[PDB]
Amino acid sequence: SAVKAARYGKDNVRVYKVHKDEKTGVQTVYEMTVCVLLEGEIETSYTKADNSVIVATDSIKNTIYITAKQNPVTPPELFGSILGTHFIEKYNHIHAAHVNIVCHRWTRMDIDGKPHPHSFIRDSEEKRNVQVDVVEGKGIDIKSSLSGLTVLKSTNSQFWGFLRDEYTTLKETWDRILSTDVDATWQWKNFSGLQEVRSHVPKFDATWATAREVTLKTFAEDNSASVQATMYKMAEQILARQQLIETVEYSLPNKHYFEIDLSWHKGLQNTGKNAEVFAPQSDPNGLIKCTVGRS
Amino acid sequence: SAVKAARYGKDNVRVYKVHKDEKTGVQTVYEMTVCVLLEGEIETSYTKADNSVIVATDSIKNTIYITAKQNPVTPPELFGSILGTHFIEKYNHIHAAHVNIVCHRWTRMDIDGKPHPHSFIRDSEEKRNVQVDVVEGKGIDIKSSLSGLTVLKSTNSQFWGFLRDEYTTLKETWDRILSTDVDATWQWKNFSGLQEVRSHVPKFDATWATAREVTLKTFAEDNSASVQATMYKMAEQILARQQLIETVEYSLPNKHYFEIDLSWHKGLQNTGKNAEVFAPQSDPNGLIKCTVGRS
Amino acid sequence: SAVKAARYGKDNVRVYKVHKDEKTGVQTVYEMTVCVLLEGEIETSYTKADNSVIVATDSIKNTIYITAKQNPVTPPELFGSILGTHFIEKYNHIHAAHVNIVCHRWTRMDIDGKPHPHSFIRDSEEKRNVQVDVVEGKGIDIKSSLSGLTVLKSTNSQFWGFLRDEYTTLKETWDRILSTDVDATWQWKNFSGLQEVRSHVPKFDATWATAREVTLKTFAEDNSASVQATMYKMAEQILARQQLIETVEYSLPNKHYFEIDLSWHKGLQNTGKNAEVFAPQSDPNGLIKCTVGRS
Amino acid sequence: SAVKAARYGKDNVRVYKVHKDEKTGVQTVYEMTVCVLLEGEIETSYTKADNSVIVATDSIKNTIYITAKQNPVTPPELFGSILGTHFIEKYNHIHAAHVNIVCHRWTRMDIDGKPHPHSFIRDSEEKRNVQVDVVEGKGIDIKSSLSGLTVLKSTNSQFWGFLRDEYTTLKETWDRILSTDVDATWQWKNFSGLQEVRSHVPKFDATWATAREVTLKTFAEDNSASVQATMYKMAEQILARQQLIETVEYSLPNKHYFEIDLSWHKGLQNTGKNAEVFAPQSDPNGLIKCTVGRS
Ligand SMILES: O=c1[nH]c(=O)c2nc(O)[nH]c2[nH]1
Ligand SMILES: O=c1[nH]c(=O)c2nc(O)[nH]c2[nH]1
Ligand SMILES: O=c1[nH]c(=O)c2nc(O)[nH]c2[nH]1
Ligand SMILES: O=c1[nH]c(=O)c2nc(O)[nH]c2[nH]1
Ligand SMILES: [Cl-]
Ligand SMILES: [Cl-]
Ligand SMILES: [Cl-]
Ligand SMILES: [Cl-]
Ligand code: NA
Ligand code: NA
Ligand code: NA
Ligand code: NA
Repeated sequence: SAVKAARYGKDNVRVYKVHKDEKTGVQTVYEMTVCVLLEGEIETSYTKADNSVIVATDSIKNTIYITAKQNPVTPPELFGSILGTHFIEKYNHIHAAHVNIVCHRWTRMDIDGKPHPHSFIRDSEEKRNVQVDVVEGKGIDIKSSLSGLTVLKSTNSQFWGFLRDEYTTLKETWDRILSTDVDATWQWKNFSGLQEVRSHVPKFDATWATAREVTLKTFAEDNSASVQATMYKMAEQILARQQLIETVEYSLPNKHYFEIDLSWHKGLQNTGKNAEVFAPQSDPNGLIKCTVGRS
Repeated sequence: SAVKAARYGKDNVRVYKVHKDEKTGVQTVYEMTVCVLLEGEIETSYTKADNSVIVATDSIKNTIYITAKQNPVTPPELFGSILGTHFIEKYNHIHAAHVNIVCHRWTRMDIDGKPHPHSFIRDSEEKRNVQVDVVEGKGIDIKSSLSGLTVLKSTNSQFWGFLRDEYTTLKETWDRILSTDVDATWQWKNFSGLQEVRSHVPKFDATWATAREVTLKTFAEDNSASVQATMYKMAEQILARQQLIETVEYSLPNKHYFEIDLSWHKGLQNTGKNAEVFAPQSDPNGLIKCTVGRS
Repeated sequence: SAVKAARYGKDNVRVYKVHKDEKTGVQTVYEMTVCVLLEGEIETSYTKADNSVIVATDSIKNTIYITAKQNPVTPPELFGSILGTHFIEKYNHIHAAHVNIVCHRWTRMDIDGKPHPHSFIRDSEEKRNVQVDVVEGKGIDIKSSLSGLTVLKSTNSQFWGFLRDEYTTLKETWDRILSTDVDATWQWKNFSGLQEVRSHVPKFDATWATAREVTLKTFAEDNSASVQATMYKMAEQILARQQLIETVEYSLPNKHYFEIDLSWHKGLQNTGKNAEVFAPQSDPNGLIKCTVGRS
Repeated sequence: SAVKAARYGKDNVRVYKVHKDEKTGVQTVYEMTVCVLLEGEIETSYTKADNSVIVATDSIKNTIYITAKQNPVTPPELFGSILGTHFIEKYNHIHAAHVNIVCHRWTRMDIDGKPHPHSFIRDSEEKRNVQVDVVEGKGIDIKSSLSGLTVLKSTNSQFWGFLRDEYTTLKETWDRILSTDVDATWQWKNFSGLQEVRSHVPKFDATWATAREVTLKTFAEDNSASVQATMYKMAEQILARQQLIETVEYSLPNKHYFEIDLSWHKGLQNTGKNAEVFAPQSDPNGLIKCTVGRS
């Protein structure tokens, strides 16, 4: 036998950083969870008990903290690029660094209508993430995403005209609930290295904001023919608004809310136009995916 | 042997309800998870296989839906009181109904600075809950709460002057991070029945808002001597602002953020006044509780 | 206002301990999660910022480790009693210690039909727990439990003869699936102190084993009239087999498995006597409870 | 823009099936969670609101139940192959079906030393899984796995000789705890279709058993130089014992257990050879991966 692929590192590294403005007293906090996995000429650690090729995962952890101390942690695309570049430059035999960052929300509190200088709220479990793959000789590949954005619309979703055969029981509808947890990813053009990533830094926060805004507005305003049709509209708009993105991918569950027929009880009418009370279904769920690129 | 206590019912009943304003087109959604457990002259179901005394848990589920269809589901204190009253009135042999409701957030979306008529976001996993105990001949006992309100302040928390002995390693501090998940409960005066609950309906949303506002403002503004001292201030203010509450209870974890000494690496200074990068600790956690009443 | 109740301490303290037999080489591992909350003359920490009365929660954590180092961690009833006694004896002003222990399974592996001296498997998420309340002047109150014991029987469960009215849709059945997650608690006679707890040490593991065995055998063998009737049989047997228990409490979800009518598809018969494929329901669930004592 | 990739279907479909032997009375249960995602000439559902190409996800759900009713659900490699083949054969325009199955444990209970005919226990959260990709014109690709197999050894793990530089603080060790959650995958040779899968049916359960046995024995017996070295030994043995496997992949967290220095308290010795009480660390964790193939 032989090693065909290998990577190793430290996962689930929780990191907080604070910035304190001396002049104003305003503090700003950042919290993330980081994973770094390395690849390179490491196969002998597996095949021959050769630990000399292993940068210890404990040392990878230390390096995450040190890097956070000495560099910006925002935008996460930048932090991940700095961190991954460090490993492939520092260690001759390490040839790729795969950096995943989950950013947690700490939104500044408003108290009596004024932003508070040092108090924050987790206003959502929605995350902003990056996957940064730094590959020696092949630049930096970045996938940015938002996930855990949970939404519901109570009308202006439809689903009719689907295939009907002997496996089909679903009734056509022209008015249903639609609820999902949005997972949206935008894949950047390959960057040649850290200098190029740094040259585009403002685009990272701007493109996250665009993706989020397009997602919410399109969800809210599209009289949806299907999850498929609505998500495609989101992707096409994001591509039209950032030329440095190559593809946009959505993965959307259809979190079903079922009508409840109560007519067996005193003729109570709770279906169709009279539907008021529904049963949210925990499982199963539709799962709809697509990757959209440029024509 | 003999039955000393018994209760039974249906848990984890997910319920959605929509209201549609015909004139304006504005829709409003409510989602909760409901548990109803009944007590009464039911011991023979346990001791003699006497199912005649059992209102089936499936029927309890049906009744939750029917009640939601025919009554307001908001405020949850009211819905729970209506629901619990139903069981003790409908069934001679059922003498108590214990209703727990967890309310999930569906906050109306703003799109282009305008509230959208039928689109919503789960803007937090924070919950609003009630426990409503309807006991035949003994009125209605209501505990209202908020939970899962996750906050962090980056300074203006202290902890010094605690007991120091041979088990103590903790260093005194005059400047630390404080983060918690707030669980706050206000216990209402006993209500004589449904009429009295209904007579106080506006106070339920108003008192939830007061509790939340006091919690956030006190957290943000108190230069905290301890979790103990800060939570007491919250409780005393809530009692002062709603005379129909008898007690306020807080349960607060101290979700620790530890400094990271990096001085072993090139003399990097990251402790005390120089602390920027911290290690959030998943466990263990302090857990601080108190119940405050009127003197 | 005034403090009506208060307790505080450290939660979620993970603890592992190993025993190494020098002669045989056999190692044995224990892992638990511990919570200790203290009560006493501590109100001024809440009302006056008086930290002098606070045994720091960090120190409580240290004390858990130290106590585990110097004493047996098994049975958990004993460890919790030692730990709680320490706090009320060491600190004049601390008058109660509430110790919760969750014990995690590390079952010795068999390799090639032989017990391995130092390798273990988590063979279940089933837990063994204790709640030990040590109250100065009032002895030691112990509740022992097993939880997370997940079982299913595919027949020999029935449910008929329940109340039927205008809220009832459930069909009577003489053959259904029954599945639950067992949470069973046995409450010991008050012990006067540590000496008395120690005098009964062998009874703790023996009574846990009895409770588990009775639960499994009764579940498997009872042609169940209801969850109520079956759980009562379990409780009565446990009381009959340990005189030092005062009560036994069960809390059992009825984790429903629904038939699926497939007759709309080519007349396929999958209900009643022909039921083969079922839909496990995540929610809602029946929840059935009782506390049984001696007549 | 244009669709570059798309798939859709139903996730989180819970399925139970019972087999009842009429002669013996012995019943046997199977429970799984199924996901089916389809690909094909479906792009117009995304780009033109063309639902005519959509086999409804509700219909996919129905089809899972129907298929389970009319075919074996074990081994999961077979069920997934039957299910995926159905979709690509039934629907001209569907060209791939991706079937994921998670199998849940229901192990027959022993009562008084005898296997019970219809009572079962969830004896572990360990799962057995398959990913079956049925691609029209390109056969059936199967990845089998076990996951959630949680183990610990208390000695006979080492880690020394790793790279040491200015980022390194980790001390070399010749005796540490090693604990992990095993995720192991074996990738089968491409099968030409259902007939070929069926021809190898006994190999599926046999190879799962081999993988599990090799994992446990190697974990228990290897005086481990690193997670890397130990996992490689497991993979090489599995490849040597099933020629129809092409690769074996492991993904192993290193779930750290840290020593606790207690020497600050009365000189208590709890490190090195005296280490008895440890602090299990929830995060971060090492994460070690490799894919092994034939030389
Ligand atoms: O938007 C939807 N897309 C689908 O593919 C689908 N299939 C259903 O059964 N419902 C659905 N709703
Ligand atoms: O606010 C705090 N209260 C406490 O009781 C405590 N104990 C610590 O170790 N830290 C603490 N911080
Ligand atoms: O064992 C059962 N006990 C109950 O109280 C019950 N109620 C149902 O609807 N099903 C039930 N099954
Ligand atoms: O088995 C191990 N492999 C590693 O790569 C590693 N790195 C550490 O810091 N510890 C480790 N233990
Ligand atoms: Cl769907
Ligand atoms: Cl604390
Ligand atoms: Cl039930
Ligand atoms: Cl590691
Ligand atoms: Na390199
Ligand atoms: Na009554
Ligand atoms: Na005392
Ligand atoms: Na096809």
